[PDB]
Amino acid sequence: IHGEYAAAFKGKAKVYKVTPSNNELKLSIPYWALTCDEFLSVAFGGLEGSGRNALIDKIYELKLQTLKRQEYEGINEDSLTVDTPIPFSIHKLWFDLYRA
Amino acid sequence: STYIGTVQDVNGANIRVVLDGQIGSFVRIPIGYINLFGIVSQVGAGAVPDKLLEVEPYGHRWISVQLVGEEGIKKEFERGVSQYPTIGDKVHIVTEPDLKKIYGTQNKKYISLGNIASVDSIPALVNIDTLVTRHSAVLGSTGSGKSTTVTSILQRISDMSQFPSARIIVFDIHGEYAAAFKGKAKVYKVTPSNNELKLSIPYWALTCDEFLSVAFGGLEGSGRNALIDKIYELKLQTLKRQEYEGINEDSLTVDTPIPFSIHKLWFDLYRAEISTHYVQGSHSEENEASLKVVPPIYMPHYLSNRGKNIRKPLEGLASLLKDPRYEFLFNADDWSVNLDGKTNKDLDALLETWVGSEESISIFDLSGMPSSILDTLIGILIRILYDSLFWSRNQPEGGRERPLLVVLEEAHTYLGKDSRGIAIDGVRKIVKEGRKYGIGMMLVSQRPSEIDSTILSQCGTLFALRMNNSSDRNHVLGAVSDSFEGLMGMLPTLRTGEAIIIGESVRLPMRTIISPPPFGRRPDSLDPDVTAKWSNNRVQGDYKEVLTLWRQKKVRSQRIVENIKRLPVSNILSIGYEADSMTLEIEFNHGLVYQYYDVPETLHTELLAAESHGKFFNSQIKNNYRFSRI
Ligand SMILES: Nc1ncnc2c1ncn2[C@@H]1O[C@H](COP(=O)(O)OP(=O)(O)OP(O)(O)=S)[C@@H](O)[C@H]1O
Repeated sequence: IHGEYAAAFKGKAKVYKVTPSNNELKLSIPYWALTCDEFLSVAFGGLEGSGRNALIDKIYELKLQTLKRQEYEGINEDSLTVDTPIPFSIHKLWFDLYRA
Repeated sequence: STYIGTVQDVNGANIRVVLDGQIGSFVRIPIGYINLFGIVSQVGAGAVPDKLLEVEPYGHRWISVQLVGEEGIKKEFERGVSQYPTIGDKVHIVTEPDLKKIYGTQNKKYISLGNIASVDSIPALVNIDTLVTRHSAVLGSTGSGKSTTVTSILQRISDMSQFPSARIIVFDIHGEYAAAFKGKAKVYKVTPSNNELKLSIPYWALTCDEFLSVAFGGLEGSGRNALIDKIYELKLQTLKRQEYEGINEDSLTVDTPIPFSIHKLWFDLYRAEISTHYVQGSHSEENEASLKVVPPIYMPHYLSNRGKNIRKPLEGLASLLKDPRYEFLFNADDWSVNLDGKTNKDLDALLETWVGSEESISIFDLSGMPSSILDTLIGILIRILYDSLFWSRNQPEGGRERPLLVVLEEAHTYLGKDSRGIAIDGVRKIVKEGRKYGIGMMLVSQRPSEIDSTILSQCGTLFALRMNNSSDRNHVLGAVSDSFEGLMGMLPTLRTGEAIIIGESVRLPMRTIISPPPFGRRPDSLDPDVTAKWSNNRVQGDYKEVLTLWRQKKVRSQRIVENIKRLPVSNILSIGYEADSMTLEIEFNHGLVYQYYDVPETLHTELLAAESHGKFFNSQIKNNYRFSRI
């Protein structure tokens, strides 16, 4: 967490971080690679009422819309649960829900 | 004639002797006709009396006599002494005949398990009825005998010639005991194998509380009562449709095991929570606008008025029915409950499989079990058996005419002084009341300090292996019914394997070396070997599959071969091969079966003619082809 090991391994490590460098890649944690409970906690800081209830309905819709629109082997409309890491657009979620 | 010293000053109990022998060794003191044996744990260095030391602080040749028992009139050796040693008595070393007779017995009830340290020729006899009635436990350091001793006990006690109708059960979390009993024991696991059944616990074999304590986390609202209400009609509805003997509507209790389909409840319960209502205020299901879980879509919101704030558990429960890790519970293959609630069988077969099998041992390896709900399940397994034997004590298959012996692995994580689970309450109940129902108890744990103080004390006999930490020793040393200052000062230095047996299951507490079981019959756990599995050179892994398995929640690839035959031959046992798909099947010891893919059969012929198995297989197959082990 202090980022004090990258100096030890000159060319034996693959150091990831926030600020990209000449040869050190940038740590990337795809936001759609998260389970439903964790995603709500990281972004919204914790919803309890209808908002927590409503968002999941929106997440379910989008991950359904992507599946009908693209092929993922094995997953169907019955085998799909909200925490299957299938990509969806956060921008569409915020924009549509907020615009409406 | 190793004369050491003779008594010269008797002051009631703290005798004194003037002089002219292992620590845990008895002593011989003949008095006229009766021989006195006991543990003189104080001799020499610590035995020198502080009072007289000022005269000669340079020697330690004093012994204080306080016996354990006396030899009868040519009959036997029994605890207590009718007289105490006096002036003129001389102490010798005990002899082999004395050891034979002191530990010897004419009673067939006892059983020989281990051997004494002095001369292994002596067999260590231990009661079997006390062992199964007065309860017991095994303690020791993580590097001590522990699991190697318990297997020896169960293997000796489970001998068919002497006990053709033994009946015991074992709980293992690492699955480390199956290998010791290759084909002598019924071993059930979650991930089934070729010769292993499914360790299945029908969820409807639970009381309302236990069921509410696994799939809901302890709902504490008005909605909680509704589930108890909701299950009641479902369990009531099944009673009307299918007739069961002995129970009617009047005496129905929500905690009685009557079959019900958990599928129906959620589909009915959740559906009534969200749905469009054609007529405002109409809660009937006919105003809304089954084989598969897929719920039909509905128009946007009115909302059904028959619902509550249990929306989160409902969506929480549905998830628990999806993942295959719980398939042992909610999708019991034969005990799968249909839509109408009628199952294929009843629990009698389940009990028959668990305990009614002709084999003595029953093993439930829980390694693959999720660790979050392990404790809850343990309480479930103890509870069900008791009510099976408590209501069948008079019947000829109960615990009175066929006593049980439940064995628990690493109990100390479930007998916490402040534990609030179901295992401790279930275990405590057996200890208090299982006595007269023929239900024993053996506990295994590497850290008794966490075990509840009350629960540990009532244990009959304790097998005390080596203990290093000073916290556990004192805790055990305080819960010993018949303990000796000569035998318990040695606990933290016992060599591996050997244990100490103390309690009411033996005439005397003795330090025995439990006999190791035959090689090839030992408790083994097949954990990955990093040193061997990292030493091999790199391979271009194909991570595209690792994602599909993770997404699909499966563990088997689509590229597996099932109907390939095998023929018997480092220690290669069996091998297959197929030119149709160039798939090679290989089998080694311990049931390990790989399948190396994309392999020409030219090597197959070479391997058969190589006649150099073990040293030649690794030459061109170990790290040269893609394999998906099975
Ligand atoms: N009678 C014995 N003679 C020689 N070695 C023994 C004997 N008993 C045990 N051992 C050795 O010491 C090891 C102790 O480890 P285990 O037998 O696996 O027991 P444990 O690990 O303490 O208990 P768990 O339930 O597996 S954590 C054994 O694997 C043996 O190598």
